[PDB]
Amino acid sequence: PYYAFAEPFFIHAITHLHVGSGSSVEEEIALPFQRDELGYPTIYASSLKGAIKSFLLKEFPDKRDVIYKVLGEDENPEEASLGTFLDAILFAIPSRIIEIDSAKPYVWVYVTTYELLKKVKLYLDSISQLSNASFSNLKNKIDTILAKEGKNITLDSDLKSAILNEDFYVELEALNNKIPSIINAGVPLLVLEDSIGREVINRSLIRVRRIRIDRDKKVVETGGLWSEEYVPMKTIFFSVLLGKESKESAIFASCILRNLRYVILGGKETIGKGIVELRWVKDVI
Amino acid sequence: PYYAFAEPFFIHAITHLHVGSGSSVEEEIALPFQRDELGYPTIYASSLKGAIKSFLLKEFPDKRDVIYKVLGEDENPEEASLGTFLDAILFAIPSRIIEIDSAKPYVWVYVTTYELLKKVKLYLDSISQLSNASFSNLKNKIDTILAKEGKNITLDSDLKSAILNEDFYVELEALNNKIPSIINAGVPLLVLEDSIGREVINRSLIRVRRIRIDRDKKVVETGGLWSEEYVPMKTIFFSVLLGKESKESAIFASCILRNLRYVILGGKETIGKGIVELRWVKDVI
Amino acid sequence: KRVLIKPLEPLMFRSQGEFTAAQSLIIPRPSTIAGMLGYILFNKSSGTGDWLSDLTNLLATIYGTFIETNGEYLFPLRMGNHLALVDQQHLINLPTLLEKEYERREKGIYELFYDKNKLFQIINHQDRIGISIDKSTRTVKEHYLYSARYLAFKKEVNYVIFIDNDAISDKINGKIVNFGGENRIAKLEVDDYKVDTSIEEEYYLALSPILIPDEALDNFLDNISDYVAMGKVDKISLGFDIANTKRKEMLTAILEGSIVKRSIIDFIKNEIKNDLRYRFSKYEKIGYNTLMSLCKLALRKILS
Amino acid sequence: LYEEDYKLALEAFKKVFNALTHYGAKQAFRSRARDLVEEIYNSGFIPTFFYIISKAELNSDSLDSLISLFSSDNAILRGSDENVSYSAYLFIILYYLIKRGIIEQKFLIQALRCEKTRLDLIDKLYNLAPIISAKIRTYLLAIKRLSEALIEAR
Amino acid sequence: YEEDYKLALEAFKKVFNALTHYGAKQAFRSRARDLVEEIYNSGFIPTFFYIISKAELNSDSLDSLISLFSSDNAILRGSDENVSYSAYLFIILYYLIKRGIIEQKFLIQALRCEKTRLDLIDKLYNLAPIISAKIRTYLLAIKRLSEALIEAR
Amino acid sequence: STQREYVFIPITNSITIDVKITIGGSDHITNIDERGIHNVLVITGYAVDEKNGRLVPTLDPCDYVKGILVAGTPQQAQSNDFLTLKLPANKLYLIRKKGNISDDLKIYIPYSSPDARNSMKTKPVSISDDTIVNNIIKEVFDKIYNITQKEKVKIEKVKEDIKELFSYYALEQ
Amino acid sequence: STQREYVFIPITNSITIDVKITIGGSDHITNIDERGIHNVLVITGYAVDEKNGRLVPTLDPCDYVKGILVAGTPQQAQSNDFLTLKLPANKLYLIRKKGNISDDLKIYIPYSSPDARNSMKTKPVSISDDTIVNNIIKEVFDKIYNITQKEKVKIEKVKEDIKELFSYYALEQ
Amino acid sequence: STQREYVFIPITNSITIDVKITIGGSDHITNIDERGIHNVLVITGYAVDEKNGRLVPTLDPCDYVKGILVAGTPQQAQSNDFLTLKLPANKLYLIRKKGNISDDLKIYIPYSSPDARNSMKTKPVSISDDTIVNNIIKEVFDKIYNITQKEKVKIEKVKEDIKELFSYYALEQ
Repeated sequence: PYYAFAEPFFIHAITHLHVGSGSSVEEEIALPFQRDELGYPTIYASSLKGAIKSFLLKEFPDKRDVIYKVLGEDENPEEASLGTFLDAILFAIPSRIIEIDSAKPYVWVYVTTYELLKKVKLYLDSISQLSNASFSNLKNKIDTILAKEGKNITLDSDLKSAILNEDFYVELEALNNKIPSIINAGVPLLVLEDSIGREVINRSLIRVRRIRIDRDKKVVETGGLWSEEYVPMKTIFFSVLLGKESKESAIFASCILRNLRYVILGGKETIGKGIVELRWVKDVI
Repeated sequence: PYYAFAEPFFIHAITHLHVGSGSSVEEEIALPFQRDELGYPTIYASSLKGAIKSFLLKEFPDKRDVIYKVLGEDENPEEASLGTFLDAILFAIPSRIIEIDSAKPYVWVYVTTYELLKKVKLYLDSISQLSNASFSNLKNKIDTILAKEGKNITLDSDLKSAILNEDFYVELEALNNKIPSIINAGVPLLVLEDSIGREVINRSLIRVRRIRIDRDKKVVETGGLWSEEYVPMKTIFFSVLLGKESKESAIFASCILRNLRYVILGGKETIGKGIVELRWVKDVI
Repeated sequence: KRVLIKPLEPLMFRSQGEFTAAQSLIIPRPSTIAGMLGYILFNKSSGTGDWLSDLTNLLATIYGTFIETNGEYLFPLRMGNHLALVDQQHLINLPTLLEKEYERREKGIYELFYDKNKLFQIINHQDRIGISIDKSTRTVKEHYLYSARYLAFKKEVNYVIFIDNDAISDKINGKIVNFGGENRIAKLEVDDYKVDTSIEEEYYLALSPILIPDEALDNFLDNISDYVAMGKVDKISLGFDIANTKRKEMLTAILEGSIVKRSIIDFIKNEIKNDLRYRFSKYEKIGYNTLMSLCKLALRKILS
Repeated sequence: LYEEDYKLALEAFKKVFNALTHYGAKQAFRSRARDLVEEIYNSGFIPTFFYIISKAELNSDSLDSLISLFSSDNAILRGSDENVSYSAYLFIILYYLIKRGIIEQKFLIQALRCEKTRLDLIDKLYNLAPIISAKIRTYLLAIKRLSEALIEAR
Repeated sequence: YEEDYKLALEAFKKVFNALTHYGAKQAFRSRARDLVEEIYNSGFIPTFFYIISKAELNSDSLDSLISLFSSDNAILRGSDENVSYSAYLFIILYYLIKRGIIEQKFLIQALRCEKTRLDLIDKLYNLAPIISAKIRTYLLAIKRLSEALIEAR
Repeated sequence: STQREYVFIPITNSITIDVKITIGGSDHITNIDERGIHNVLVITGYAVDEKNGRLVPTLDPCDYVKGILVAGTPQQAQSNDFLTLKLPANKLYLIRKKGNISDDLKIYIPYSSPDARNSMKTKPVSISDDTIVNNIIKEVFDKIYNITQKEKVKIEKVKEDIKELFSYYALEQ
Repeated sequence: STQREYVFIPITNSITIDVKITIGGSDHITNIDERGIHNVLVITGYAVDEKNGRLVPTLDPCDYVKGILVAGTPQQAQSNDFLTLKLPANKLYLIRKKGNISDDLKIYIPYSSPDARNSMKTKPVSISDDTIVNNIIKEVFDKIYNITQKEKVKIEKVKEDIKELFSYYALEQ
Repeated sequence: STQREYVFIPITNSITIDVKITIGGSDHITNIDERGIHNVLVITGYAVDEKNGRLVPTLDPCDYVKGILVAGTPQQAQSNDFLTLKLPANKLYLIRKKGNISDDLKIYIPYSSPDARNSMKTKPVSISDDTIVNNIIKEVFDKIYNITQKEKVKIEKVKEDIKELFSYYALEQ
């Protein structure tokens, strides 16, 4: 095992979260969210690591040496970190839904695409070889889902038809109902074909105009107008925390990670963005 | 001959990759990727050798003598390495695609140029007459492709038109024959003319800004701003391992490389960069 | 007969010390080609402290190196600190241009070395920096940061040599060899090719470094115009011997790509006693004193 | 690559900048240039194009002024600064489509003259919307920067 | 990709050809600018009732309206206001036949028999929550086309 | 239990008499489906005896023999001279894997006395003269694979692999 | 010099013969490239007057006429009322462009003075009446493109388009 | 025995008709193999004499003109003006040499009288004006190479090859 411990976790957004990768060449008015290689939102593991590390260094002020061993020193480093974060893969995003007719309707649903689940499969397969970990349960669920890659499906529900984000009609096929839930909320999960999924997900993002106002005269200050992109509340990302054997990794994994529940990612935290719940796949599944 | 056998393999990026090079202010990117000679991303043979050597020394701490004498002993330099890697050549980089009135609506495709395929065919020709390394079908596909040089070519014959990386409109045509897929991925491969291909590929790279934040006041530290280039997930590099006849090479190639699938390449592994899958072209195709 | 050395990847032919990056030569010296060929043909029984004796025994007369880009043939040409690759169609009028008039001289030669120069269309200089990491800290091991300027190829390039013996030209075909410096790779391929020999022209092109016997150094130098019309004269090391793990020698040489006058031949023929005559005959056997005619592709050794 | 687009944008801006004779129309077009590219790349090209033509007051006189701009360089746009600025921006987009072989110039000039073929123009533009939006961003941003640089802030 | 704009294009094509007198076109333009905001505020069913009340569904105009679904040579006759409300009604019904909300055979068999338009209104009342969400962009495109192409008084 | 025997692939033909039951169970790892061969085991450190080719155990890691693993009892006239060993299906050097195996399985190997009255100087031996594979296919690949010529019609591609995917080291003794 | 002739495509029976060239050479701009008709010419402001059908000119841009352009010289009963003229193959409003242009041309068009005893009441006429395309297949697409049935096995393709790729304003009176 | 003949290729328009035996046999020296024009003879001491273009023989080796070699004799109205010759394919040196020549062939070069009226104001000319390549390819590059448009299709490359390779020297008048 190249890695002592391997814990995948989910990144349920409690509030809207805004991770940066700031203005592009063209849209100098926008502050966009961090994007994946194939266009979906993502959280770079550098942002994950920085935020979680800054959080741990205050929440556990007495285990600071364990944290500096596993997540790297920062005063004068004399060796590499023993811990790695993978980039957060978008796992499921909430979308407003208008269900035609079925059992008592929902007003929102979780939307995912086959490409996202394929990236989750890649993460899980790669770390099941670099570790003694084996997530055969999550992997079996994801492969049962990826078996039906052509058709837009829905999990443990029928719905047979829907309008997503009040712009996209989808026809849904109930998979088999034998596959139990994954992110076990009450809401269903739609696995969309990626062409329509890209549009649905892009609509489920949040673009917000913001301004700055003169204090004395309550008028917009010259230039104070811009746009920002938020990931909505309830959005679920997927990542893995990996560690090499240290006896500080055992402490980190059995003490720090078992008591790490809410952290604060990304920016604009003073306007309430960034609160996040971690879920540690090894127990939520 | 003193290079008796050759092992062609593929390098699939599981996560983003950053094999760094000389950081300097001439490229609007503080930490650029290793450029080949045509501006394409490449992995130097020394980086491959060192990374795979470290990985093998960690994973098989008993075969350490075989590994030392095939990939070059460090503490006793008196004997050349029986094994040698060629520079990894970019074989295909993923690109975001917008279909235009086509049959199979894809969201991303693999993009190549004719320069890259010429270099791949060079590597393949130079090792095909080793009496075990045969792989005729692969270079036959490459030659059928190279005949059509000059035209933006698609392998899976359904696109006829597309917009690549949201910015480049190209028209595609089939290959007058199905040309069975090079890789077994269910994603079409696009061999582009070199002038437009360089633009599509250079746009397929990830350019990230990174910062250093003071732990106390969540302000950015003075001077902690820089940019890095990554090579996206799903990116494919092509390289060859050449081995001399000695018998430790035989046992190396027997049970060191058969149990070698995932490996860490490049730097920034604590940010989860560098997880790579090695596909040997002696079993797949 | 003819051997094409096709580099599979950027190459490194380290020259003039290591002390930003260490620079690579354009055309590898004949010692490198001879050493690669001897590495192929080696047998671990003929060892002797004379590296070039055991090397002359392993092969036959090798004729100097030039460039085959895409059917075209490029040849080195230097004016003094100015290397270039030109196609022979621009070497024809060169002697005429040599003692041509002054402003015409500079017009022609600087049009040759700049616009007719096909070097940069062919060659890129690729700096590569490597480091070493200690296997327990995972941070750069101290003092291990090296750099080297490799020789990358924009288009497919071959190095062309001609070997006389045809027996080795069977167990040289299709060999993958460790050509050059830091563990780089090239493929050899052998083909029957027709090349004239030993034409009696006035101006030859040094395809390889013409060595100087260190006895006529003062003689050859104090009247230099009598032998080289244009090119460079430099003290070069002869490389590194694999058997004894040392540098080889240092000799003044006429760097490849120089324009030599016919007189030089007789000069070299008059300043060698039997001992160093045999020595430099060996040197020429492994490929140092190769001349080509500005007329056409016709080679000849100076002594042999 | 889209580097000729800066030359194209310079000349198209010179056209519409001389065509708008009222300075208030210049400032209106400035606001259009700064709003409509944002909206094109946030809502899509087709919604924003419908919005532009609804605001352009495409009557035969204005359309003739447009065509004269396509040809004369002495033409002049009239009609209610809001409308004239939306029509100037319509001309910006159409001028790009003409000078880049996306739309045949004769078919366009036919569309701006007859009436049955205006819907044909809109339908063709509809089928070319992904291509147009992909290809015109550099040009439209150049237009935006030119309008911010040359027309005084109101 | 916004195909409701293409649907609006073809529907607007049909009704822009079926209105001979220019006053009818200008009346349709006023209808288009008003009724979309009305269906936003008031819902689909009240606006639909208002529309069919001001449309004068006689078998004559009903037949011209049915023929519009096929001919592209049909004409809408009546007063300018009447034909404008009938044109907007055809717009809505065209959107409903497309997008498969209502089978075309049912729609035609209802527009023929007076004892079946009531069943039509009943089905539309049952489906109104879906229609209200679906048709917003289509009607906004209709309005944009109207104020772009038809001149005003 | 589930049991297999390893049958060699030489350019000599004494091979078809090495098994009794064709299928036995319902699990054959070495299966061919429209691309080429799969799950062929490659033993190392053994040397063939082509005159009744039986893999003599040598010590040279460079020496290897590539053959297929098939379920069946070996000749029912063996288990006194064959090499019988059960191994947990994960430490087995097999190339061109397609699917995971049953985590443990018993293997029968053609064997012999080393014959230490003749210097075992092996020799790299290919399979050429495609007539010499032409016959053994209709000899071995029909009594082991009925599925060929009822699912395999591109037999040329089951030629273009045994042409070079099957080599070994022989002893010419 | 190379010169072309424009054969208007109306509904009525003016399309029997107007030519002195049937094939002559090989260069026609209109082609049938397995997908319908390419390089179709459009004249604007003109209207067919199918009574002795030859394009009557108007000054209304909505008035137009579509037709296919071929090389020849018309029936040699003309030069009295035809507007032969030289265009550099680019100034002509050509639709459905597949090939390129020769950069210089000179065409002949069936012209007629507008006989100004009538108000030119032009109205659109769409090609329909499936038994009329059945004869347009022969009267022009064989007396010119007898290429019909030579490589066009999908005639029922190139009838869908003519049913919609042509239309014209006619005096209708 | 075989005879060949030199065709000089300047941008000059003095090429109209000089050759009648264009193929004559079946083999001609120069060729084009999908990577440019092969066997382009350089000749030194000669230059173009633009007035009804031919090759003045001057006495400067700096002066050189490139051309092609084709089978036959030109028009049999000359050899009072041309410098017909025979060489063993060894003293003429071309580029792109592919096959060993037949060790002896004849040559027909257009020769010009010296006729020193004024000094020969020699100038260098590199091929420009793509239109001249486009009319000379129809002129000669096809009348000799009937192979063209049959075997060779990379036409823009044999345009790309002469504009920067093919050069000659001139007299300014």
